[PDB]
Amino acid sequence: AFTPEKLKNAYVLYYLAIVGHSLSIFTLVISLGIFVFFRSLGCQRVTLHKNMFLTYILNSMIIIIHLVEVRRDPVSCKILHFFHQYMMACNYFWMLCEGIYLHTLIVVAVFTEKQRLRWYYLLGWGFPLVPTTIHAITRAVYFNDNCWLSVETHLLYIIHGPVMAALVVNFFFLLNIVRVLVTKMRETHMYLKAVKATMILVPLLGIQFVVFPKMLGKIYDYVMHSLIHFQGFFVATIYCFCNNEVQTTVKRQWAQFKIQWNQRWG
Amino acid sequence: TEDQRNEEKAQREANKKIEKQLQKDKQVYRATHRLLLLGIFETKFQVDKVNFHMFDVGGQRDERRKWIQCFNDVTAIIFVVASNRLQEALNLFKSIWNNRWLRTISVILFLNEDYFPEFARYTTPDPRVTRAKYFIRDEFLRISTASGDGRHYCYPHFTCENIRRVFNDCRDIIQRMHLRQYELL
Amino acid sequence: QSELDQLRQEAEQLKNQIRDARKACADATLSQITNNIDPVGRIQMRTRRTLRGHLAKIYAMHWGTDSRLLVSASQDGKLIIWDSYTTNKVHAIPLRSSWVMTCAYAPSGNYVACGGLDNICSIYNLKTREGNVRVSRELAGHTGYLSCCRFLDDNQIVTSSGDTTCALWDIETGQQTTTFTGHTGDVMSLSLAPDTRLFVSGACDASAKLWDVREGMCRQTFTGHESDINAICFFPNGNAFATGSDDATCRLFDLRADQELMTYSHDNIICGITSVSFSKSGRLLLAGYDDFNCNVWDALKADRAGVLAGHDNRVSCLGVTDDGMAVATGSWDSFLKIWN
Amino acid sequence: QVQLQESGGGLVQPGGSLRLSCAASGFTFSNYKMNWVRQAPGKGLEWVSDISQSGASISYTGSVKGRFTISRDNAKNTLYLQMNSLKPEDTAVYYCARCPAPFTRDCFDVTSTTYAYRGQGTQVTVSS
Amino acid sequence: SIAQARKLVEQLKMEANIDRIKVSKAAADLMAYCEAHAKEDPLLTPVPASENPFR
Repeated sequence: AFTPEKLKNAYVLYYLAIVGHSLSIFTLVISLGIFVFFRSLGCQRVTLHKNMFLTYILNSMIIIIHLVEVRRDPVSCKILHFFHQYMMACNYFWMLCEGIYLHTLIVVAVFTEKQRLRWYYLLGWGFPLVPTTIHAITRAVYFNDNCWLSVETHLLYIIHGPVMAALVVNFFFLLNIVRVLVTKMRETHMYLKAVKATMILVPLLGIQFVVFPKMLGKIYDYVMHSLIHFQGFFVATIYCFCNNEVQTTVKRQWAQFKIQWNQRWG
Repeated sequence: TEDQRNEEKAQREANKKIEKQLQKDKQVYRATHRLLLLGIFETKFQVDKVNFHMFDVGGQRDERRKWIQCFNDVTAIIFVVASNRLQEALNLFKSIWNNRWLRTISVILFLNEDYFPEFARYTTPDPRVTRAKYFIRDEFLRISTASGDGRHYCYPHFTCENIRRVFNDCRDIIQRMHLRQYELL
Repeated sequence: QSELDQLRQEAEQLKNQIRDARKACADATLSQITNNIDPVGRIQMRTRRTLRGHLAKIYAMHWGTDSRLLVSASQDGKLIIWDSYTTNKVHAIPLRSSWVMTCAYAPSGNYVACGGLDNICSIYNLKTREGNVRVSRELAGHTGYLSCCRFLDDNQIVTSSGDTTCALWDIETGQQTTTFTGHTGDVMSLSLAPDTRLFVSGACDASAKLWDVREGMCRQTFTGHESDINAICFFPNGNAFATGSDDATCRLFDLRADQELMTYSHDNIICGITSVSFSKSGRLLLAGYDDFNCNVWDALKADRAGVLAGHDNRVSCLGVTDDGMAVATGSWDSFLKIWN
Repeated sequence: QVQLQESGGGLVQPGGSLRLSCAASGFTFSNYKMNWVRQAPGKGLEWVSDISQSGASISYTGSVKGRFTISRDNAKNTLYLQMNSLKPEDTAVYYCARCPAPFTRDCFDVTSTTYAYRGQGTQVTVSS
Repeated sequence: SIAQARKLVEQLKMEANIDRIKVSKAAADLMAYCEAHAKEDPLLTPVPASENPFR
């Protein structure tokens, strides 16, 4: 009954992956559509969120075609595998990059000296490539498994080690943001309600993997897969929809369309 | 078409040179945080390489209700008050508090008894000066807590070199606006 | 003090006689005789082009008599001279003070004037055949803030103030030729007659009053409003004018009939008006509200002729060209969109 | 035309009581916010007490707390102030003042000079 | 301040001795001016986009 067990978890998990990334692409492409359309909403924060949403779109599409397709071509499987590893690397490094943007902006460089965007762009689109080229080319020469590289417990530092170290850096950055928020809500006149709403509101910048990581393994895998696959859905819905400026802009321009459209009616 | 192309070739350089000038000036403009004080006039200065363009309203008349709506881009409204100057200052702080445009703009207060029977009824949390100034301080807190706007909060201070005190307080304002911009606060 | 009070009682009985004269001319209304007319219907205007490049809120605009160029203020301290047809910033003037309330453009098409909260009316020059733009003269005669400037010519320019005094300036000397008093508030705005002989100015006192430029005296005072009057615009023939208010009402007054003709308001509207202006014929009253839209009113039937809701943030000054070809609305969102 | 006329006033004894009646004429009184302001002898104008648009929310100066009361009647289109155990220092010209904005919560009408929307002032004077 | 309100009287007197016409006289002229140039006002009647310079 063991291959029925791996059958149930594997096929249910696969359909969960398709519905998660597909619906995440649905909501997040609607979010990127309204952010790219509404230029008054467009700010320095919004450009970095725009690149981040682009990384979620590319990463989700590549993982979708990797799942749907897969042993036919070693060159195509290898190249496609490199593209997926690079897009994934860029995604994790760029949500790190949002982490140092927010932390630097609120508490380190609070007075908004400059955009400093070039350094951030170089960190996000320049630095992930070097672990992927070293891992893909170098590990390709070492030649464990060119198509999948599936079972390598060690020697995966070359790509994954910077990603996990980067997320740990994002973790104690998040701890710094929480301590400055609670020391600037105690003086309001400790608000566990607000630190709970924000402590669950924020971790989509990358904190889940650092924090929480046979029956227990199955349930833990279920919750983790549910989180990672619907992560882009989550960042689109709470980082897009609950924004007061965004809901104000879509209700206002929606109202303008209704009144102008009403004029169109007669 | 020689006149039309010469006109466009004029506007090519004129538009690119002027838009380039504005692009250069915009980075300088964002680098200034403006403060309004009430209580030749314009003064812009440097605190930790931070540019503050401050306006004094001493060249205006007593009527205030239509030049204060020009100040909804300011970062902080400074009140320099003293000792019936007090009760009309509480009138003024309430009047700018409940204003339909200025609900987002914060306020910093500075201070630099026979009208109040509540003065003797106060409990302290020169001691007569101490109970007086904390009575006034709590009294100003009564309008902010009574309204409950939530977007802007009154920032009292005292005297007995204010510019570092107002710079650090302004830093608190910038942090709260930037922080709540992520829908956190 | 008996003689003072009895003299005020005689002032009260003949101003009561003034009110009796107003009832004496009040035989009909505007709406009854304009009842038998066909309204314009739903009229649609869409943004033809948007003018981008201001860094902060636009407090003013003024057209040109050539109808081509338009001048816009801003909060940042840059009055930028625009071309409407080819959307190109023809000039850009750095101001001496940050806050400016108004701008004007010469009917000759040779000068621009900023009027700011710094109590100075400053005049800039365009026709400098040597080089760039300069200050011809700055004017200083109020103890209050400036509110609105208009030109008579290249030599004498009329300014209102928050110092309760419309004034008439001459550029050659830098002194007030005449000083208009009779108000008790911030004089908010003013519009000239089409023959430029006379001008009318609103106030704080809910009282828009006509002024004669040569005489320097309060000719007649129209009081029918409920709060401070924000902006007025003169009717194109030279016989009436419409006033914005703060109680969400537009009123057009007649200079000769001396009283209210119509009230433009709905109960669903509780927001103050910022600027009004007429079209070329005078049939349309373009009123810009704080509901982030400018309603279009028929002059004769008092219905929403159209609703124009392009802007993000509230409006500051809308204007109509002298030929009547396009309407441009400034706003508090750093973008002004010409309409047609 | 927004004209405010106020009856009442006159001479009161120390410890006396008196009523001041303000009539509002020329505007839709149901929309606005009312307040009374004093002119002390040889001093600037001082705010006293206000009411909401409904008449439910009332504020005061600390010195007038508990002794003076104000109420509006929209059908009678008027505002009243009543005194209870008046004080001889209070000899003042009382103005009946309107806040300038419709449907608002703030007022800017303690200005001594040139504020339009106020009455003429009953010379409330206290005997010896 | 007891003297300055006396000066208001003569400006009110000048506003008393003015010539008024009836509303039916005035508003019929405003109807005449609005009906006069409604052909030439390009806002209520739109101009075709070929010669409409703001297209």
